[PDB]
Amino acid sequence: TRELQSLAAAVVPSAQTLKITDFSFSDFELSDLETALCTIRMFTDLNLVQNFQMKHEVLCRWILSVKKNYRKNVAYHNWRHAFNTAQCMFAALKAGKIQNKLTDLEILALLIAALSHDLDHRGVNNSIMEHHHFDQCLMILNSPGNQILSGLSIEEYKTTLKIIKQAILATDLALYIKRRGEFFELIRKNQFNLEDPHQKELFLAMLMTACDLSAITKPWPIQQRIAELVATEFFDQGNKIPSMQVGFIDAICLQLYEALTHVSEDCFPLLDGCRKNRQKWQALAEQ
Ligand SMILES: COc1ccc2c3c(c(Cc4ccc(Cl)cc4)[nH]c13)CCNC2=O
Ligand SMILES: [Mg+2]
Ligand SMILES: [Zn+2]
Repeated sequence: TRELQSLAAAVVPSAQTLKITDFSFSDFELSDLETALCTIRMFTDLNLVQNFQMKHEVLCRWILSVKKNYRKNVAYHNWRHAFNTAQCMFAALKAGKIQNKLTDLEILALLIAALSHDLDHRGVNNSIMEHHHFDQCLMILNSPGNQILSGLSIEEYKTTLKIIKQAILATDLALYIKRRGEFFELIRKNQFNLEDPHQKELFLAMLMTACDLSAITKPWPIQQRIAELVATEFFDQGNKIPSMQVGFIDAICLQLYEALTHVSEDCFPLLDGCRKNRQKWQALAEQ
């Protein structure tokens, strides 16, 4: 309540002053309260606040519920990873100019899903998990005081909930590797068409995974610090890394950021940043 009062009172600096439109954004210098402000600006500047009549103290309270239900004790899968996933969704919608290709309910759902998609993760060494993450998400969404979708009609609410759930489930990398063949497939034959409801849902999944993974695209000093959190979580349950990093980039990351660059050439900095990191890791791998 002490934290909610400060949060609700504060003025929310512009998207420019917060730097949330940059693919190279980083959160290391922000306090919990500042990521909260960044989050309101994301909602506000996607015009989700007015278009769905969100009340300020509810949105505020909803963000703090989401943040609280990530575990500070987990070195990487925590609020900051979720906050960063949402910042990249924001950036890809704005700077990557993907906003225009989607509808309001899709965008509302993507942002809620990005922020919620790992709720209550306890660490890799501790599609079962994603169903739990969605469960948390919905629970918080229904808590009185946090109900940021209350201004949506029942039909809007039902559509938005379905997309949210699909988007969070899509962050299972096993689901991503199962489905990306089809996605890459349609891009290489210039058959890709967002107006097909199946390809729309497919793209939304792939965009969720690209945001989820996007620490791998950051500028080298930021990305290397994220890598330390990953190594901490995976090893310490709390020489070999450069080749793992190259193996992960090749097996999981590069094609996705390549495909996404075809759907919108303004997402190229994610591909660019991924590429720079691969070469820098490769260099280290050769000792
Ligand atoms: C900047 O790098 C990374 C940024 C983000 C992620 C990841 C992963 C990896 C692979 C890995 C795992 C353990 C170790 Cl020890 C090394 C390498 N690297 C990542 C999987 C975890 N999901 C991620 O969001
Ligand atoms: Mg996850
Ligand atoms: Zn995640």
